[PDB]
Amino acid sequence: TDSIVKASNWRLVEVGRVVLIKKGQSAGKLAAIVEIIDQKKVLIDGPKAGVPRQAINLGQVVLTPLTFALPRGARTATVSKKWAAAAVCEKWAASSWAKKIAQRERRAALTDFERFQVMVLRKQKRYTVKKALAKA
Amino acid sequence: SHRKYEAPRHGHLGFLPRKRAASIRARVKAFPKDDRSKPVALTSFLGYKAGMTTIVRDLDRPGSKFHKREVVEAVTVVDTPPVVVVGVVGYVETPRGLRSLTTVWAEHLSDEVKRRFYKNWYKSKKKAFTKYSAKYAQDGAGIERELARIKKYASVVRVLVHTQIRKTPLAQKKAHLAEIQLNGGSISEKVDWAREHFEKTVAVDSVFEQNEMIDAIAVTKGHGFEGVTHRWGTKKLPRKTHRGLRKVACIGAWHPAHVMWSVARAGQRGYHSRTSINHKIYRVGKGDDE
Amino acid sequence: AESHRLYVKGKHLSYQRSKRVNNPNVSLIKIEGVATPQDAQFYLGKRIAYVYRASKEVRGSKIRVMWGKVTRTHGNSGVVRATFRNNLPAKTFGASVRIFLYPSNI
Amino acid sequence: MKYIQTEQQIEVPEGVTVSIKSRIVKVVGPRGTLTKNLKHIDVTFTKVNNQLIKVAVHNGGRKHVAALRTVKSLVDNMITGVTKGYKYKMRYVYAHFPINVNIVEKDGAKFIEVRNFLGDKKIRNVPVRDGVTIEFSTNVKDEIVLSGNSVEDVSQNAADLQQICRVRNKDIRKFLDGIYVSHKGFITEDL
Amino acid sequence: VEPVVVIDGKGHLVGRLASVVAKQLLNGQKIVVVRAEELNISGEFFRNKLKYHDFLRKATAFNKTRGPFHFRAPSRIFYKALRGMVSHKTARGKAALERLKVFEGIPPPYDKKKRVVVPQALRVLRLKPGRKYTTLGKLSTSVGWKYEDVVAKLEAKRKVSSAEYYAKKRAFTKKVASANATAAESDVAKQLAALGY
Amino acid sequence: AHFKEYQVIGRRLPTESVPEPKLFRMRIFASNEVIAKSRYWYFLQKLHKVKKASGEIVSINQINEAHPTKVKNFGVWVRYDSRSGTHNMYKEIRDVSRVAAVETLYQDMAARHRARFRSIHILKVAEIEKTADVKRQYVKQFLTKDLKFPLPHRVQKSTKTFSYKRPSTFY
RNA sequence: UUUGCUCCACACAAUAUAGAUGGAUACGAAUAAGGCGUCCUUGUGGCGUCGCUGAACCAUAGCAGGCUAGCAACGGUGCACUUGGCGGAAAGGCCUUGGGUGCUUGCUGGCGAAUUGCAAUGUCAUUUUGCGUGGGGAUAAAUCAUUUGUAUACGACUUAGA
RNA sequence: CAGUCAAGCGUUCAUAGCGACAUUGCUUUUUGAUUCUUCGAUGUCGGCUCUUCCUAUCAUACCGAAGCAGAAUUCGGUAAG
RNA sequence: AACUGGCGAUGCGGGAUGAACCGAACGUAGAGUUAAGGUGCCGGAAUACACGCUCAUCAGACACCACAAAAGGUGUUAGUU
Repeated sequence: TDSIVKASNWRLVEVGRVVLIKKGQSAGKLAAIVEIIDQKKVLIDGPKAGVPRQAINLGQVVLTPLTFALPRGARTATVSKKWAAAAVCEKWAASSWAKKIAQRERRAALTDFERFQVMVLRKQKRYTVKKALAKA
Repeated sequence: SHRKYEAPRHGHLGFLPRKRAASIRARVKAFPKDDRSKPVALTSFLGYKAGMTTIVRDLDRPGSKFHKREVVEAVTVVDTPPVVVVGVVGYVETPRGLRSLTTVWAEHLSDEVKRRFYKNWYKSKKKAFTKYSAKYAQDGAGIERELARIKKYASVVRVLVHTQIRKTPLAQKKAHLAEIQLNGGSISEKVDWAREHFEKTVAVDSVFEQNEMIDAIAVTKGHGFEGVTHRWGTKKLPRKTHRGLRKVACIGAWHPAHVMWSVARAGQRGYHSRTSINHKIYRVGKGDDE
Repeated sequence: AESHRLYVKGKHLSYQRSKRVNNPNVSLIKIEGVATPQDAQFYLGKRIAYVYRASKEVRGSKIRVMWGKVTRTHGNSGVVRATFRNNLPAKTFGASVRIFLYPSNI
Repeated sequence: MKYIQTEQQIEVPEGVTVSIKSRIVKVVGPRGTLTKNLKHIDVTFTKVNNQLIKVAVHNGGRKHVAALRTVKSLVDNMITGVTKGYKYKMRYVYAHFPINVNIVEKDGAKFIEVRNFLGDKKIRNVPVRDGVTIEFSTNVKDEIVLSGNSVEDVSQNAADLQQICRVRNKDIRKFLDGIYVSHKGFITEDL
Repeated sequence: VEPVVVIDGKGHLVGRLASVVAKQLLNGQKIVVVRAEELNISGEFFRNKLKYHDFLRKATAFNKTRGPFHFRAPSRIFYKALRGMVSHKTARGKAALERLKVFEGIPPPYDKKKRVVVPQALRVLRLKPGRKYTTLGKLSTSVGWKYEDVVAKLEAKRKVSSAEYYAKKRAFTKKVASANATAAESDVAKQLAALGY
Repeated sequence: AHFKEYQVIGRRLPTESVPEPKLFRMRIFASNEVIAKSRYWYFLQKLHKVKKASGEIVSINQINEAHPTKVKNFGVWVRYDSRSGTHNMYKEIRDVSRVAAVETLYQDMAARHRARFRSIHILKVAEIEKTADVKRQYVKQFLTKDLKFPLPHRVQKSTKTFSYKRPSTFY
């Protein structure tokens, strides 16, 4: 029959790989790996998101599943052009990871009145759901 | 500087401390390893050492100069009237060892075996296992439950037995109570055996067969406080020794500035618990037999 | 609700000390929920109470309170320095203190 | 130096299948099934076309790129034992005392028993592992054939025979007696 | 922060976990450690076995019953490691060790409760891949601990019961989700989503 | 610290016998300006008959990388003192600026030869841009065409001591 | 030897808490791999999706939470009975059938709060013990002294003794 | 007491076993050098007795090497049970 | 013996412990800042951020200082011709 091997693929770091900056001035913005200096550092650029073009550690950035075509060492203008054409920011915001970040920000930015409103709506939804549980 | 001449150390450090045993009756520190295939069997019996005598037997050793020749041998006689089964114990294994979860006793207990639980027996109301006997007298009112607990748990089962001190010619009237591990079958089978043998008397021939190699566990003879010369067999100091000769001369070096545990000192000799192995059963004789 | 607490929980870790000398005048407090000085800055100047119970009643209560204040931040890990009107008894190392939200600046 | 990527392409014969979970490798072929655990190597696998599998190490040191080719050869060994089989031929060497080697079955275990090695009353008993078959090779004097799929088991049984036929207290350069592996080949060579 | 914190000792490096737990106990946290037979030490088994044998060689010469008491169980090994990091001769250290509890496997008081981990002490996160390590149960058996089989048997029993519990929990969760699918996506769910939850 | 490259131009003190000396220049990688001047006088004392008292410094100017956001190959010729003798060596780095190339060279020499700052002379740093001039394998490894690699065994640093799920090292 | 002793409940009184202030909220194994759904050739399978922290989840509105009413609401939840089990590793806890009663913030109401005066932990959780009350339950031994001698310097120890 | 080098010895063959001319060390058990403690006193030689420890292992266990055919030996390893 | 600085005659912080080393010399207190030394836990203070090297069946781990050498090793790293 057919041999099977688990694919075992995990977020290659390469030219055009979209990363999420974890620490520093950016700390939460998207960038593209423009060049790979070393196993531990890459030239990234974030022109649309506001990350300056810079050499960073792979530790400081989190590789995202996204990836768009990009010539190696392309300038900031070319990176921005290809990023806008591929609409990387939109397909990032569509993800459940970006949506989780946004939800976290919103829950943190809630006020005390909005927390009370969350409590009231939570009670209503709990009542209806716990009723549907027994009725279904 | 070193010892001038080498000699082996006096005594065995594995039989330490040379203190009085915790009781007259020496317990089985470990029972034979369990095999489920074998039938349920007692792994021990209790006897009373009566004395020694002599036997003459034809030795059969193919290669000894005394092959097929009469040899005289010292023997020990242990009076072993049948021991009564009263109760059983179940041991559940835990990451801290075997732990007894319950002990179920028999319906009726012998007067000697309750004398065991008493100290001032004559000035006593003999209230012992009376409420347990009341708990008894039905099919499984509170006894089948304990047996089922021992069956569901308690990977190790031991039966409580006692000796017939009244049969044995001593003056004690106080039976010796002990446990014997049942080393065959399943835990359920062992509990079945114990239930069947409740208040039943087991004879020594059922457990021990002739030409067996058994172990004797007993407390050796007491000899009170003893000096080092006899307690450890150290060399006696020369005749012209001031302040005594049945002593150990150097009981330690200057450093470490302490007497070591391995230096021989005077104290109690005898009355130690001992387990001596590989004694051959020469005869299992019946009492009801001239 | 069944939750009435209006304070943050904190632990009295130890006194201000070097290796072999302590200073009972200044205590170190770990506010539970804070792991950095930048987040401990919110609690600068807030009141702290060590609330204990004694078997003897003094002024109508069997509960006694020692009051204090968060003075500054201590270390890199969100621990702060606190000073009390009476030094904490030193049996209360790892005991619970109440960091109130007053005096407030929100 | 931390080589960025080292990869070896293992070839899979058309008659066998390889099932590689996390690090359990199972080779299935006409001769049977052979499994091996490899959770001690920290390597990666990638199937290509059911006939090539790429073994890879990323950012490995020297001692890691060594183990990569080691596991490559080990998987080729499983495949070769599952296609062609492994056959080890041992000869008996004896100056005066004839070595007498037979098979006994104690409780169904197929022990190999050696007697009269240098003419001693001792019996040299060796066990036989799983999947190992012993044939007393006719057409050639004093030959024993150990055959199987697991080359590790076959070669380790042969090594047991060799290490049980040791000579002690003697000049082993003159007392050349023993059972020595003379052939390490495939069962179905030149099929 | 919590009344009692129960740590799954499996996969934890013994020294890192003991440092963490000692700091917590001194800070005033009650801690229970389970699966101490599954704790890890970096370095080969022979290396750590030699280390324990160097430990065993130390005993008060004139009376071994006074000397260092070399405990064998993995839980007692972890406790010794932690007692080294707590100033145990003062009343404060005695109180911290009174707050600590450590077991082999998971006893009944804790197999029914949540168990946590300490990522700064976990072997998978901390040790460089390829480094050899030992398991405290294996080392304890090698140095004379007598209950590896009992612990493993009871651990298998507890794991079977817990896997049945997890299957039941998944069944209940799937049923509540499927039944409240209708009550979901309602107006209240829309408001909660727009307001964050 | 963060090394900067300085051009330091100094000369001998002008004399009435002959004014306006030959006005030598050097490129010096140093933490700041005081250290830059000190290293300039060190190397000038090694080369010509001059010292700080006998000469003066006419210019110090920190030099920037022409394009500090582009990846280039840097061949660095160094000489250094071991515990036994003096050796010339040649290494190379992938970096975006000469200052970072020199800083990572200093870390490299410290890690691989225990060579401290005092016992290292940066003979030359040459920006090589073409392949087949990169001689070291640990650089030609990353000049591979269309290079892509993963980062297996991701370790995520947590802020809280206790975690409530077992971790994953997936990336 | 005037209510000695054990268990349950609560008129009180007392000494203190290594330190309650909503919740210790349970798969296992792996990590160069997994979790959850779905499909089947039920396997080391195909497909989808998730993670990148618990910033979660549950619980959370009412005099420290009052008194009264209504409305698709027969669902949540506390107490107290009963029912069927499960749990021996240190189980002493976890589920479950059914009958009462209280609340319900699921939605809409009516009344009360003050004055502790501008904060003072502002007293609400127990760990034990004592003294009593009302409902049950059973009516011992040990030691000394004498004896013993399988024991013993003395204690201690085998033993016996209405 | 143990190493490094290797001119030679070993019928040839430096290194089976040795090993000169040189050189590097370890030890504090069989000597000095010093004068820090003790001269309001630490009882000194040796033996006897007894315990324990070290290993640089004489014997015993199991091994590797030889100018080890066997026998007996010799050189080493783990080893102080 | 020479110059200086110290201990004696001097506490305090550090070197775990020390008469001399490091820091710094001292009235009784308070706040802040640091020195030498440190920041896993003991223990106040980052299981900080970087780049490497190392795996030791006697690892190594901080000056005075509480030791180690010659000679070797396709262990592994870098480098020269």
